[PDB]
Amino acid sequence: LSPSDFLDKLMGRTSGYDARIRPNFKGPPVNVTCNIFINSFGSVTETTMDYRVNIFLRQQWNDSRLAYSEYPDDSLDLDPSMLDSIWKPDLFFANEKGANFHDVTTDNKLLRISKNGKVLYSIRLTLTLSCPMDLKNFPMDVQTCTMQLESFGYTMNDLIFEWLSDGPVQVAEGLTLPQFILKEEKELGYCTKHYNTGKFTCIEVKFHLERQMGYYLIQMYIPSLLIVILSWVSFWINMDAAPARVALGITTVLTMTTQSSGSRASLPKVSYVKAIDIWMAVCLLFVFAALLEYAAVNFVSRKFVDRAKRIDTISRAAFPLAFLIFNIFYWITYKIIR
Amino acid sequence: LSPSDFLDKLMGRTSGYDARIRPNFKGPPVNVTCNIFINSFGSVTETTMDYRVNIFLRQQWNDSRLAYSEYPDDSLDLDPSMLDSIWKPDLFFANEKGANFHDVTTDNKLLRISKNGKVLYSIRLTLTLSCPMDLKNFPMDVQTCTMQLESFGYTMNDLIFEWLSDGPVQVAEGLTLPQFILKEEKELGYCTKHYNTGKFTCIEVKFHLERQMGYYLIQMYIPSLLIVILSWVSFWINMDAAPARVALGITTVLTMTTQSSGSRASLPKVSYVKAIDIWMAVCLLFVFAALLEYAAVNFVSRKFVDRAKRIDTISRAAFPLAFLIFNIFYWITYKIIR
Amino acid sequence: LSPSDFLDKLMGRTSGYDARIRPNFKGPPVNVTCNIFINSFGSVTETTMDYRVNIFLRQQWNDSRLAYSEYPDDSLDLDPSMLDSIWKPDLFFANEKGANFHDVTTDNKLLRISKNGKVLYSIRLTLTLSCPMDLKNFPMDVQTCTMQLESFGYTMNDLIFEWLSDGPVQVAEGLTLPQFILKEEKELGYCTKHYNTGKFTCIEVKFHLERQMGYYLIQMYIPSLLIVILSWVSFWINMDAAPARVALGITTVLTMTTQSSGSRASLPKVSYVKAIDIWMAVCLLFVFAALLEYAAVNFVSRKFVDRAKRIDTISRAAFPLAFLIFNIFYWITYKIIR
Amino acid sequence: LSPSDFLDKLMGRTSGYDARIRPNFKGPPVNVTCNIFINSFGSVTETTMDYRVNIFLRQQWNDSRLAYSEYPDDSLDLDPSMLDSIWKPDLFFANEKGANFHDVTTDNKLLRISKNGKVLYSIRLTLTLSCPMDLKNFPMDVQTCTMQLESFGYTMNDLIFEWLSDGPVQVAEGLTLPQFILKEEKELGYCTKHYNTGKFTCIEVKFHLERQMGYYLIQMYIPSLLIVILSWVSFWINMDAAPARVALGITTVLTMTTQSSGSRASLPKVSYVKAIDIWMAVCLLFVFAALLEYAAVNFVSRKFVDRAKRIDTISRAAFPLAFLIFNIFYWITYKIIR
Amino acid sequence: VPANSTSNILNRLLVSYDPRIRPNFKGIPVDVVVNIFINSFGSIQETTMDYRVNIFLRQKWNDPRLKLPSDFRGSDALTVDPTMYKCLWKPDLFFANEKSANFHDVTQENILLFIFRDGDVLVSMRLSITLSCPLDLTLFPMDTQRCKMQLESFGYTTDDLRFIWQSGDPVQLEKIALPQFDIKKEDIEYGNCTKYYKGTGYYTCVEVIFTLRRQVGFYMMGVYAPTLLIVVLSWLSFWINPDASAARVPLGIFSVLSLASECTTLAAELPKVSYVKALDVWLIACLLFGFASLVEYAVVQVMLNIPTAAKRIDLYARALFPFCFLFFNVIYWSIYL
Ligand SMILES: *[C@@H]1O[C@H](CO)[C@@H](O)[C@H](O)[C@H]1NC(C)=O
Ligand SMILES: *[C@@H]1O[C@H](CO)[C@@H](O)[C@H](O)[C@H]1NC(C)=O
Ligand SMILES: *[C@@H]1O[C@H](CO)[C@@H](O)[C@H](O)[C@H]1NC(C)=O
Ligand SMILES: *[C@@H]1O[C@H](CO)[C@@H](O)[C@H](O)[C@H]1NC(C)=O
Ligand SMILES: *[C@@H]1O[C@H](CO)[C@@H](O)[C@H](O)[C@H]1NC(C)=O
Ligand SMILES: *[C@@H]1O[C@H](CO)[C@@H](O)[C@H](O)[C@H]1NC(C)=O
Ligand SMILES: *[C@@H]1O[C@H](CO)[C@@H](O)[C@H](O)[C@H]1NC(C)=O
Ligand SMILES: *[C@@H]1O[C@H](CO)[C@@H](O)[C@H](O)[C@H]1NC(C)=O
Ligand SMILES: *[C@@H]1O[C@H](CO)[C@@H](O)[C@H](O)[C@H]1NC(C)=O
Repeated sequence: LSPSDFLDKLMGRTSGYDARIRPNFKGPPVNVTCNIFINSFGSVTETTMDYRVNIFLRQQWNDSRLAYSEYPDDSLDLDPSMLDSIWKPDLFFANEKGANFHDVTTDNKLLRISKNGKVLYSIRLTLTLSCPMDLKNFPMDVQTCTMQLESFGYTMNDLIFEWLSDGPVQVAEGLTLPQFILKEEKELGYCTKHYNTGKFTCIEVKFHLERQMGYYLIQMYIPSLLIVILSWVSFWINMDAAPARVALGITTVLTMTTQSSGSRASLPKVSYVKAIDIWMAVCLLFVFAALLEYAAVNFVSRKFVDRAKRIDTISRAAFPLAFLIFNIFYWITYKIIR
Repeated sequence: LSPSDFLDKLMGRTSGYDARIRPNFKGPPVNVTCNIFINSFGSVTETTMDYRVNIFLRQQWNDSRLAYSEYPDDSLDLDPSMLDSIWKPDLFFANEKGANFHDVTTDNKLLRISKNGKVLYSIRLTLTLSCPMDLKNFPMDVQTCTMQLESFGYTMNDLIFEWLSDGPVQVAEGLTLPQFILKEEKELGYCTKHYNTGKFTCIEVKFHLERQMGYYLIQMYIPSLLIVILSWVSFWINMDAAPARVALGITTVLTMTTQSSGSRASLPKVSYVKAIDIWMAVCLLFVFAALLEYAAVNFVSRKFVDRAKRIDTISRAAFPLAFLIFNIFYWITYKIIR
Repeated sequence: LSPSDFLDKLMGRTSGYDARIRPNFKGPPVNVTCNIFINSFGSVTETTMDYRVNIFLRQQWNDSRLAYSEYPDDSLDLDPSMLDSIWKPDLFFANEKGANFHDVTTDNKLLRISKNGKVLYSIRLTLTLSCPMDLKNFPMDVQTCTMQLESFGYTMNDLIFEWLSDGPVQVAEGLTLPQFILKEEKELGYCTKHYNTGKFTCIEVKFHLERQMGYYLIQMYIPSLLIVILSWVSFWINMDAAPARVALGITTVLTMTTQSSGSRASLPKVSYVKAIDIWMAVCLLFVFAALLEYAAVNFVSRKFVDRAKRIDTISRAAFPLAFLIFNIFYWITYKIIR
Repeated sequence: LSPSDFLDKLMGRTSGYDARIRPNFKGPPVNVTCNIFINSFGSVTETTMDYRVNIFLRQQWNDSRLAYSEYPDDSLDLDPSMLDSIWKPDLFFANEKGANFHDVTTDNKLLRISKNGKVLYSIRLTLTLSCPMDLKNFPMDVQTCTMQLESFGYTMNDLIFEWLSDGPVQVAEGLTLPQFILKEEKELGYCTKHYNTGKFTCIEVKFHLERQMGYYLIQMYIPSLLIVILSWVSFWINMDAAPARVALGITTVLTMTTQSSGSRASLPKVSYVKAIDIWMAVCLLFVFAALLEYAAVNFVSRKFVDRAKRIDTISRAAFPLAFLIFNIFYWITYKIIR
Repeated sequence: VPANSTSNILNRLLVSYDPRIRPNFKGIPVDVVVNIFINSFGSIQETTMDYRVNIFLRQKWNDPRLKLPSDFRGSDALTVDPTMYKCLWKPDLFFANEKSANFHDVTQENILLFIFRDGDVLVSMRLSITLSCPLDLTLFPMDTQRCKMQLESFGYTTDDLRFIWQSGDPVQLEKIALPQFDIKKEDIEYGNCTKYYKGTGYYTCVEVIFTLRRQVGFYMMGVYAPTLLIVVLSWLSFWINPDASAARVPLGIFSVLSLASECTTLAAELPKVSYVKALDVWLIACLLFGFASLVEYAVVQVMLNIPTAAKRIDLYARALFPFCFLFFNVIYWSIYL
């Protein structure tokens, strides 16, 4: 009668239940229809190659030992602290770096039970998962950050995970990201890892993260354009102002180097070229070419005024054109192809 | 009586109390009248999008099992160590990133029981809550950081939260924030989240944080203005000082770029533009136009000197005027729209 | 008689002691004579507004349930592990952010009992307390960082704290702070906070932290003085060399701005102005006025040439005088008046 | 007899051993011979004034209740899990800021026992000890960072520490430090702290750390030397080339200031001067005096140009001489004296 | 016979099992086999000299007290609820070159526990340890470091406990990717060190030595090519006419200052070390080259007070600076390949 004695007879001390034994011992495996509801997605640090999530994990399985008839209500809810007495499928995130629960006023968990023995195990988790990034096209990098569920103590012969059919993964209505644009497309794959000790099940969900061009543009693409335009207008200045144009080119080169160094500093040390670095290098080369143009002018000067002016105007009318066709190539290969 | 025996007969092993059971089981839900008392508010960092608070949470409810008559004292206080044996309603802060209690010389909890069974469970806490911010108008941003109280294990049919009528949210006498001006208008709303499982209750309080413009002003709006004034004084100089004016405009562009870079690096990457970014870029364009005007002067130098000086005077008379009207427009549209 | 059986009769299961009950229940409150022995003091960061301590906290109270006669030795020292069995008064530091014990080879504690029952419970701690600062005069500030020893569960009706008469607060022989010069006069007061739940007692101590000016001086004030003297020496040169003087003043302005930005970024964000900011702004204005002086010289020059020479002389002979009177005013009103 | 029964009879529940009571209760004190084995030394951050270590803290003593006759094996090793059931002497590191064990696959400890009862308790640790530094002679500093073992609960009448006769402190063959050079001479003495509670014992060991100047040299002494050499070469240039020497001196002063700011910032904010600051300031003054010399030249010139050439020659001949005698003074009195 | 009876009569306080006593007490030592699995590798911070690895530490031994009898044939192996790993005997084991090691408990202690018929045991436990490997940076951007992971024992001597690697395939790692370095799956050298701590006795230890071959990509892109551009700009400075006196010194000056700033940045990105780094060699060489351009202009100016001498100086410089720089670059790469 009393819920106290009821639980003591169902799974408590006087029940006979043994959490150290999985259901259907010496029998078929357990199917765990897992689903999650993300709550906070962010902290995507390209330097550490991680992304933090706070998820209301859920794990539903069917163990017959919890079949009852005293209480007629199908769905039943119990105290989280009732959890250490029943079985739980061993579950970890193979791509985790720093993970923890959340305990504030209680252990944030949920134990729900049905009349047919089916169970529901919802627990809160904060995961500093690890997704390696591809930065060949850095500002327009459509990445695929993963979340690899998997079993540790049990194998695929005794424990089989599998996503939920309808609405397996959800997100909070009202979410947003500062740098990225999370997509509704979320592919579901079976990693099903295999070690030497045994065959272990494993689930994976792949989030698509497209980095948007706003900040990187306004911070690194426009300043360099202005710097190269300064190096350009340095053309129309007279041919006798050597300190003028040389200091101009020097300052442009210095600020370009600092800009590129900062861009790299915000990112991890990587060998393969990054589009942003291509842009930094090409603009640096443009300002260096302007400096070399003035140097050629001053070398030809020592009637040479005519040839020097011809060079100056040819450059002032060509360099913009070449820079523009190059900008076309760059944006059309990094926004369309890649 | 031996008050130890009183406690043991009220809730101890001999009483018959089952903390694993919510009060009024299989009956009406529970009404938890929650209220808090803040003690520390700060660490508002837009880079991580969080603010750290210290609160004296409180949870008053009515459990019909803790009604007694032996001791006449209406309001009774007890030892926290016994607080673990009584029912504690589940509760978490959904928008939290990292939480923790504060145990120093004991566990910082409180238990106060009335005669009719009413309870008070006051506990200290520390929450690194999360509040997304809109920096479209950053130095004048009026943000709304929230605190979503909510239950996890129990549904809204078995656990209902709600603020207290009088004195629901308090603050410490003498509180003050470095960069912000906290307000006394604290909205109270019903988030009442609804996941797939069921209707989970949720309480939310919204703080309004009006950023003060002092530091950002004195650090970005004053020096940039001085730089623009340098680019201006580059006008009254005569043409013979070509290197003077070119180096001047160049250095001004450099320092403007560095100012923008730092101001944005101290803040998170975001696509949408920020007023401070507007000022950075527009002062950059101003010094750029000053340098370009000098270049046009030196080019027209090749009778010509008359028109060159005319252009110089026209620029010296106009550019400050355009900058002034723009300064007006900007401060008006970013202190009137707010 | 035997020590094991003695402790068991005193507070063990054989005794009858209940740690869940304060002494003198349903009677007068407990008078706790709390005194602390600091061991380390530092980590004063204006960024987070905290300071880290390491104290041998001590709490002496008189409970009559621990009066023994088997051993005539008055003072008795026991095993820390026996602490949990006796009563303890709840306590916390209201102005703390992170607090931890020090468990190394044991739980660092002390338990010394006398014959009358006068208990002594010394515990080790490390506290990241909080003390908001007034930086209206930053390098020459006289701050007051505090430590609010206060109870949480028990009210002023059942637990009353009070400092010790002689030697309540000590300091380790040989202490010293890197940036500050701690004082020996430590003000003691009663905070005695009153929340809505009840009247919770609270004890306060106020530390006078006087910041010394050595570093800030040699790192910010002297460089700025040299920059302004650079702007000064920009005077003796003739007028025919524009690029020299203009580049000089430009670079002085820029390095002054960079110095001020760095200094402020080494400190928290604040609306009001800091003395260091006053000095930065004044030196900036001085170099800017040197540049404006050169500009007015160039204008007056293009017999006004003697006029420009007189301007240069008047500047070179007055600017240092104005700077000296300003230095006098600044230092005398920030070292005497404040 | 049986090993399990043997343990249960010696120190287990059925033995009769009381861990809460030190050996020789109400008798002569306990002599603890402590010795350590350092394993990883480093992380000496001058900003926090601490050095992190990792030691196999060992503690021997003699308690007669642990004498047996069934096992003739003199040295008997046991299971760490059995450690929690015997007596352990209270111990802590007074100069510690943050400490922790290392629990991996077990809680790393050791319990060895002799026939006479002599115990050995080897445990692993990781201590971020604190040593206040004297940076008056900063790059050549010879710092003495301590490790203060000490008791907290038991007085010097019930617990006495004392270093091991021979081989009290060891180091791992193959150890090395990046910044410092640990010595083999390690002082070993008593500190014997004395609080108001009583006379507590103490053991302190002091490592003499001698910083090596490679990094600081190659990073600050060579570049600043190059800067002053630039300010020197500015001499041989002709006098009519104002912008050359002016901009050169300017940029030299600016880079000197930048370097000195970086140096001062890498270390804590300290009042007393640091030799590195002496060097930065004197090099700054050298280049500033070179610029002042150029200015005096330009003032004297406008056969005053002959006197200007004389001044330039006198400067080119005297600057290196004075810089060299100062270099002598500096190195001789900061390396040979200290 | 239910399974609860099996687990009970096998390992619990309800049966005659004592975990505080290793197998073969006062007899033959324990031969512990071991085998690692590198799941994640990276987060190397040369400033602190550490590298983070998330692994599965597998260790199998023989415990005769655990003996699944032939009474039942359920399997030759057997898997048990991880919560029993704390009941039976676990061998003392610690990574010595460790600074921070934490388990990974999420929804359960991430622990395996197999058992066999003859008594063989196998336990795997996830770990994320922050080891330490003293780096050799005499040649930094091309170094070949050897970061190690030496298991050990603390509460058991070599006379009772004994570690040995797995005969075949002890370490494993699949699709491993690091941004900077590149592991060699073949150079996985492992051996014994058999620590001998004074005062206690001989203790066992088995070490893995990962050979990390850093690549020169990011550095070539960030510190090399910019300085090369700076130096060729310093060269360019020569082609200007010496009559300027203000259009030729700024190039060298700002080149010197930019190289000094690069040196500052590199020293602030890396740990402070006494010995010299090849990167600093290259950088100081480029700095001296800029300084040489500047003193070349100076010698020209002195020779200007003359035209033939100035032309000779400038031409000899334009022809000497690049050749010497190229010879230096050749020798530098041929030395620090
Ligand atoms: C688990 O699912 C498999 C197939 O997916 C099935 O063969 C097995 O019977 C299931 N286990 C149960 C129902 O306990
Ligand atoms: C558990 O019982 C339900 C009852 O219909 C059944 O549908 C389901 O297949 C069983 N197993 C699992 C894993 O849900
Ligand atoms: C709790 O409040 C709800 C209304 O929200 C209602 O069920 C009733 O007023 C309360 N039920 C109790 C106290 O059982
Ligand atoms: C508790 O009981 C009182 C009646 O004594 C009732 O009015 C109240 O709604 C109940 N619940 C709470 C939370 O007070
Ligand atoms: C404890 O006993 C002493 C004995 O003189 C008395 O003075 C004191 O008031 C009592 N209470 C406390 C809290 O010390
Ligand atoms: C505690 O102190 C209060 C005054 O602070 C006094 O009224 C009361 O009698 C004291 N109780 C004791 C010493 O037990
Ligand atoms: C501990 O050492 C002291 C040294 O003064 C000695 O007097 C005492 O007898 C010793 N106690 C022992 C060995 O139990
Ligand atoms: C313990 O017993 C040994 C037996 O020789 C004796 O030498 C020693 O002094 C005693 N005390 C200690 C601390 O070792
Ligand atoms: C490991 O190496 C040590 C040192 O040579 C040796 O004593 C030990 O026997 C070796 N291990 C095995 C299994 O041979």
